[PDB]
Amino acid sequence: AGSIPGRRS
Amino acid sequence: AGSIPGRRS
Amino acid sequence: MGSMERASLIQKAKLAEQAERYEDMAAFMKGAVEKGEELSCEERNLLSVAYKNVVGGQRAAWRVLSSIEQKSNGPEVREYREKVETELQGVCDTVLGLLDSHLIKEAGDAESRVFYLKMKGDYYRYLAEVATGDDKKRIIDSARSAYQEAMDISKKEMPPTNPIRLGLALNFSVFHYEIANSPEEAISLAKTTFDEAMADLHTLSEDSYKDSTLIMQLLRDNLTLWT
Amino acid sequence: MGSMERASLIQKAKLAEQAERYEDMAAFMKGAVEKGEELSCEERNLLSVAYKNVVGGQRAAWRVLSSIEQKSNGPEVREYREKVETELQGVCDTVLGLLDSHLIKEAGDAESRVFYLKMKGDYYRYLAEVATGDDKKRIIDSARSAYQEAMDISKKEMPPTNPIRLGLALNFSVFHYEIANSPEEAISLAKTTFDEAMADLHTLSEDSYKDSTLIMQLLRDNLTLWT
Ligand SMILES: *Cc1ccc(S(=O)(=O)N2CCOc3ccc(F)cc32)cc1
Ligand SMILES: *Cc1ccc(S(=O)(=O)N2CCOc3ccc(F)cc32)cc1
Ligand SMILES: [Cl-]
Ligand SMILES: [Cl-]
Ligand SMILES: [Mg+2]
Ligand SMILES: [Mg+2]
Repeated sequence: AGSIPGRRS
Repeated sequence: AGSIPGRRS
Repeated sequence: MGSMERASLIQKAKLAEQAERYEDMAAFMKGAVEKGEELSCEERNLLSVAYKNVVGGQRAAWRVLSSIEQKSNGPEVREYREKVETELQGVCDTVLGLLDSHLIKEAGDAESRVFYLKMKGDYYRYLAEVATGDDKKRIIDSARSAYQEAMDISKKEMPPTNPIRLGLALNFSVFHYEIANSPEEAISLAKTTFDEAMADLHTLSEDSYKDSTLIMQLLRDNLTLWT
Repeated sequence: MGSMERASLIQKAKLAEQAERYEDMAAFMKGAVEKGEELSCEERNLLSVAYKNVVGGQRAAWRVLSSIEQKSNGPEVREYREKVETELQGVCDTVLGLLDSHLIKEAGDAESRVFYLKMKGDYYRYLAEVATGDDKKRIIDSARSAYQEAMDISKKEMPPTNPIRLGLALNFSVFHYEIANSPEEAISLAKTTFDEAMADLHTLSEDSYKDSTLIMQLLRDNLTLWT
């Protein structure tokens, strides 16, 4: 599914 | 303001 | 792209658009133009979409950097704005070079010739957005001249609802407002274009009506912002 | 970038992020790493953001093209998918090369070493997404090994709410589900991570709580999709 984004947004 | 887009969308 | 078939370049430009790979798209379409044959309606649109998206991203980045630079006033912000600016100018020069060698001179039908002269006006306009001083003057005049020739042909050869004629008027009106310091000319052009198109909608099919009214709404959106 | 100061490269990477120029960002951060000094926390984040955005765009384009190719089954779709795939592999190889020369070997603190080993797992995972056959096997194992070393350090040296530990667990769980064909391992890891973080939230400040709960929600979103 989703992995960690580059920034909190 | 806005110019013409590349596609109708 | 000299070793790739024209038809393969066109096919890959369409794939690149679907994949949102606009730099690739533009490179494929540059290769297609350089084959030396005229472009069909659909191929002209692929060329324009590709470069409009590439230069549109550069313009947005240049505006971010230009804003930071103006607020700041080390060399880094200016150096990086200059780097983006040089890249943008290079893309505009490339497009103008394709139009000059030899798309415009071979374009005899009103639809093709107006399309290319509108592009020429647009890429000189993008150069004018980043130009200063006297360079600005000759660049601004080059945009004006291209748009004016396109307008003259469009008014003689196309109905007032034709989408190319409408988009040309829209962009020339933006030129007047944002580049030429002529907001009244911009408003006048947008109003007269809108009204003349309105009066011709009765002649159109449902699908043509949808196209013409879409661009009329863009003219109206600008008029609402400017008035 | 050898002639630009380290501090100027870092400054320009920050400007590039603001301008959404991620290829530039990545080039500036590659130049900064190649100066040979260790990276601070903030600098590690700039490196990761830059390359995650570049490779993220390549992955999205590869998936569009791979879908078109599978539906089709001339050479153009396969050729263009291959071109995008080679570019993607080249970016992953570049990042892995920075980690191997010499970011990981100089990283002694748990925060830095876990961060870089998580990156190593991620870029081998991106290589595994496009790999076939036996190449796939050794690439998959390389991702697994990097994530496992990062997990072992994180569990010994970081609290269960630490955002790097949480993001590592999130990404390793995605590896299990999407790459390793181990959905039960993926679900187990995400659940145990979420629950152990929940039990440690009471120790955190308001700002740390916000960070930890944000990543816990990402774990929960995956669990909801997978169950
Ligand atoms: C300059 C220009 C104007 C119009 C066209 S189009 O008719 O092919 N087209 C594509 C571009 O965006 C559009 C918006 C609305 C519309 F009705 C048609 C278009 C192409 C170039
Ligand atoms: C791999 C990784 C995990 C966490 C961070 S961070 O703490 O610096 N950060 C930035 C990345 O996205 C985030 C989402 C949510 C959050 F709370 C923090 C972060 C960096 C790298
Ligand atoms: Cl001709
Ligand atoms: Cl060290
Ligand atoms: Mg041929
Ligand atoms: Mg120095």
